[PDB]
Amino acid sequence: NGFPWVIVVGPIG
Amino acid sequence: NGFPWVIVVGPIG
Amino acid sequence: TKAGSLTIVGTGIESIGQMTLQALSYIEAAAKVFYCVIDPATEAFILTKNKNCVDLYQYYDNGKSRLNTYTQMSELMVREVRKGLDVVGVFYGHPGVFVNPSHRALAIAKSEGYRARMLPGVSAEDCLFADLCIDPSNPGCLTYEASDFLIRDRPVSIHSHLVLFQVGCVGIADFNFTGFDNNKFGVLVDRLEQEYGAEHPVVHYIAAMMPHQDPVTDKYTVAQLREPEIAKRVGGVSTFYIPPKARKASNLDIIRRLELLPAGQVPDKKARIYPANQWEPDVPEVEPYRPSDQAAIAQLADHAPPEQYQPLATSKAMSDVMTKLALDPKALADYKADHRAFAQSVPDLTPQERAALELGDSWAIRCAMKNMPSSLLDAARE
Amino acid sequence: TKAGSLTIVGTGIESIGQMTLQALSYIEAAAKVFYCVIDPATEAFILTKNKNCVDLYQYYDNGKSRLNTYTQMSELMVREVRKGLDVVGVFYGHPGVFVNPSHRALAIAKSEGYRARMLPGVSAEDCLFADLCIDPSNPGCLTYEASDFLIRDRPVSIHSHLVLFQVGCVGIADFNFTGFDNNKFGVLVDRLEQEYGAEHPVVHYIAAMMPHQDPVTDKYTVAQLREPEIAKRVGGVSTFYIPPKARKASNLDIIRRLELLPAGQVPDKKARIYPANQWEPDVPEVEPYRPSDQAAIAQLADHAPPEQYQPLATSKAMSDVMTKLALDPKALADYKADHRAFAQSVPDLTPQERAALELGDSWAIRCAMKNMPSSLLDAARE
Ligand SMILES: Nc1ncnc2c1ncn2[C@@H]1O[C@H](CSCC[C@H](N)C(=O)O)[C@@H](O)[C@H]1O
Ligand SMILES: Nc1ncnc2c1ncn2[C@@H]1O[C@H](CSCC[C@H](N)C(=O)O)[C@@H](O)[C@H]1O
Ligand SMILES: [Mg+2]
Ligand SMILES: [Mg+2]
Repeated sequence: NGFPWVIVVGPIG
Repeated sequence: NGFPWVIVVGPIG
Repeated sequence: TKAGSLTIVGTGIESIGQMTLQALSYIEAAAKVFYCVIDPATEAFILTKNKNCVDLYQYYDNGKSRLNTYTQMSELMVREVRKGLDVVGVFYGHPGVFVNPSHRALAIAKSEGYRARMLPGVSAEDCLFADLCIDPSNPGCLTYEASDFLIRDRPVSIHSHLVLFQVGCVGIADFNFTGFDNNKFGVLVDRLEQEYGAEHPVVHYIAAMMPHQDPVTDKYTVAQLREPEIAKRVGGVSTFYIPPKARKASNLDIIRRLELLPAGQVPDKKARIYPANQWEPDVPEVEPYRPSDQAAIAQLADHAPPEQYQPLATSKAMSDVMTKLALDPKALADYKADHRAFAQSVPDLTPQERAALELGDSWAIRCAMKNMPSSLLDAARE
Repeated sequence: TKAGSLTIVGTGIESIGQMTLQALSYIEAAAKVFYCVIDPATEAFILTKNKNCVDLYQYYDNGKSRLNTYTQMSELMVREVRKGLDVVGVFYGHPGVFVNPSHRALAIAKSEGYRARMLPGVSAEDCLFADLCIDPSNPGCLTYEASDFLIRDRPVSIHSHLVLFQVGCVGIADFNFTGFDNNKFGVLVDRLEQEYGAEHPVVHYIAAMMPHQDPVTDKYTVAQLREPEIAKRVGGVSTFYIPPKARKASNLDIIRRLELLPAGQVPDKKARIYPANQWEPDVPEVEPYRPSDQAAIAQLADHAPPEQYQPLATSKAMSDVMTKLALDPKALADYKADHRAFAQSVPDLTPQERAALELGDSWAIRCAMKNMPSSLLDAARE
């Protein structure tokens, strides 16, 4: 179902 | 002193 | 000398089991734990190991810049370091692989003169190598963030592995608790078509996060990624693996300078070492039991350890102290503060064992735990 | 159905502490353990955890092709699988990262219809990211075997990280108990000079293998690698890190297609996110506390968890069973064989907890352990 959502980087520039 | 020597890959081709 | 420390550790990807023994020991020893994890069983496990934990995930919010969240996450940890506490930050996987606030918090702590360390963990890329049965060494590995890959037009090598992280949030710099629709995914697919062609395989990879789960290892063509029902399956924990489309030939000048040719020619560049990458398009079946393999196996019957082989020759007392130094951060701190005092208070050590620990010399310790045959007459001293 | 299994696990790089909890649990559960490790404290630790261990290192010999050793190592493991044993192979670091015989043994086991799995571990590259304080995401990472890098003339990117393994045995396909002199090292230095220039930094990296040891993080110019006293320091566990020499500009077409510009222009491509890569040549000091950072920190005073935040809401019984599934391979096998039978024999579970385990659905389990606020009204179902 595409979970979880734990994004801890970006944008990189 | 450059030890140990545990090389477990290569040649690759 | 200065009070307060920051140790950042990982949990690995699969719930609880992919945490390292040292990550667990630092979580238990910490005055304060700050965590950002990917499943509730890992969260529950952490809360059983330390009485003073804070969930960093509560500092995300809808339409809130991830950069503002990262600044806040880093500041919550460094505030407690400045108060003289032993602080542990916990991020899922490897805490320095595709993580902003760990590097930020450690750099600030280090710059202000506090003890600062990152302990490595098992990343999603580590899981990918294990689950897709590939070795980054064969034939080299390029690893990018999917948005950065596009925005900076990062090069691909058609002869090496390609790994893309964050393929579920192309061009998205903020946050939503319900995830994103990934409306710019087609921009990534266009780049993959340009680099590899419409018929080239892309592996949709999701490592199992719970111990009973199977990984997702779903091969699609670049063209199939344009189908809405396939595109929709890519989410927050999706990674792409793109296999090589060709084998790279050897450079004759290097063959000569490395003296790899006894006399002259050989068969091919395609006579692969078993096993072949199963994801590569149109790769032939490789024979696991060639005559050379059968001959090597026949020699096992008469095998004896070579004269220069160094058998383990240690004691319960020495193995116990080396285990304690690895699993007890307080014991390690005590040992590092005074090798001699620590070494002389370990019971049951042999004179050699005590002497090796007193010096703290990695080579002396190795020498005390392994039999060095006369034949070995190595150059470790030279 | 078929008797016998092969599980290959890693120890990580630093003695004992970098082993995962699951690697340890499989070593303890195994009928037979075959190991190839990089320090005697890790070897001693393994021998305390299983009564039936074999050191694979004894199958190397002076002037013996490493390929023949790899065939023998793989065959010793698969022989015991064919006899119906639960076999564990143990390789230092990540057992699939720069390792031939693990991939060979697993492919043979899988092809013959036995249960075959690799568990990821902490690699030397994972240690490198942690110790050199770099993130492979910023600005991408190329990873090669040093001899393969030269022989196949693998491309470098001056805008991304470069990591080279096995820089201490350039052009060497055999083995010697006393190591090698590395007489073809100058061929590697020539390639680095061509790609980066004589004044570009190269970091000589050796991860600490004992818990009290500091890592080697020694920066040299490409030119300094030609000095015999520096060249001589590169050995069997040496890795090179080569930092980028330039920042790559953004592609205007992608900026447009991803809609990254609200109206028009911005300052620069060099206005870095803190912290800067400390190894890059001539990179400016980056401000950690810009006005945007100070504003984000000021908001912490009035912070409350967003309405859509999902607090942990589990029980001792559920956290205990999820921990047991992660740390007890026999419990996991029993659960995987019959979800319902297993779930119904767990004492003290709530009806929801029992129902979630009965289904084995990762989403049901997550739902049973976390409070879903009405606001979240997510699309996890849609
Ligand atoms: N279970 C999983 N399977 C595959 N990739 C995953 C994953 N969980 C996270 N990732 C990858 O990691 C990205 C988030 S960045 C955090 C990565 C983490 N520190 C690590 O060490 O791997 C995701 O977008 C995805 O590309
Ligand atoms: N302590 C250490 N520090 C740095 N690199 C190391 C290392 N030990 C091994 N390596 C690297 O690994 C190469 C051997 S190949 C085995 C790598 C191992 N499976 C892993 O997961 O890392 C060495 O030549 C070196 O490049
Ligand atoms: Mg590729
Ligand atoms: Mg570089």
